[PDB]
Amino acid sequence: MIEVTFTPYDVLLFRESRPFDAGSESVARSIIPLPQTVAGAIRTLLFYKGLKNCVGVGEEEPEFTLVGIAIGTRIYPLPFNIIKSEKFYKVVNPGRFLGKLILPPKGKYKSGYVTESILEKYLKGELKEVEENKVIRIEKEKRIGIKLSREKKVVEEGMLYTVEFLRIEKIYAWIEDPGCGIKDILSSYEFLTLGGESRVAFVEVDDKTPDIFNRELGSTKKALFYFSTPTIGKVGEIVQELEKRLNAKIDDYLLVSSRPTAISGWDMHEKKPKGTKFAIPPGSVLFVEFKEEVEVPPYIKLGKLKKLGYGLALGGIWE
RNA sequence: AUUGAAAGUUGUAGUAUGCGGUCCUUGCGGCU
Ligand SMILES: [Mg+2]
Repeated sequence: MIEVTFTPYDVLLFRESRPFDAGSESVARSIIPLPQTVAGAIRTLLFYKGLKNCVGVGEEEPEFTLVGIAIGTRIYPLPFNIIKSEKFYKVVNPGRFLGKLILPPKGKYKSGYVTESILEKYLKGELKEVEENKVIRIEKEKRIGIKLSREKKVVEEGMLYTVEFLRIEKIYAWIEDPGCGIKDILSSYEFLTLGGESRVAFVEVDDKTPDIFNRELGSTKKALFYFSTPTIGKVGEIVQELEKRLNAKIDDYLLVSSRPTAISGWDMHEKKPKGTKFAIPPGSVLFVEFKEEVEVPPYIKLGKLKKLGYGLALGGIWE
């Protein structure tokens, strides 16, 4: 597995799906980067390097597989079963009622990010709570710009716009290369355009598997699956897929989640927006009670568009 | 082949208008 590290020179824009044309709708608000955007940046580099075989021009997916992405300062969205109570974010474990897994009422969820070490303790079921100071928020930087007339140096009519950028220190991407020679091509490049407004990020590439993908969790009936990237597909099909890949049937499951992630994007091949897809948002947790004990995998890919970085679930246990 | 491409928060704008360092005060006492 190859590990790509993107270091933004300054700011990044991963624009939400909304009109953003000069002289009209003029507000661009960034979201947390979707893995397909990172995949697109890599595919575009290969598209220009002449490796159009691995790109998948006009195709939904490339030949290579983007395992997933993570932002860094490496941090992850607070699991949705972690609820803020006073100055602490408390882990809420599944309960049972009428023979069904439920999450007991303990307050509303508040968004935020935690370090990889805090997530690791969570996945091992050893995390009780997190002090509110260790819960990170992503910094935004709002910039307001204009367009000037060529000669008179005054603002052209209606040419004012606003961008809410993200201030991100690092983005990590992991790629499985079936022999396209991506590691060599990425090594030849120092930087690439990532997201909107022609912002660039420095590129480093190392041949390594992150330790979080190599954890030994043991065997249990009570496994959980933390989605680190958006996961596309019906919950039923995802659970069924999970049953097949682990060769074990499920007694019951509970999806703790939030607002669905709206995913469209821009088709650079056809020069028009991509079709809207809906996904289980990062930070969502699928609690599963298998009928038999399973060896909980450190990570597992689920749902549609796996090669674009979607459906990266991190294994964990609960009691 | 990335909700992507493209867009100078710029142009005009005097820290200025009014305002007394003035009022009260014996170079004197006779001492060292
Ligand atoms: Mg632009």
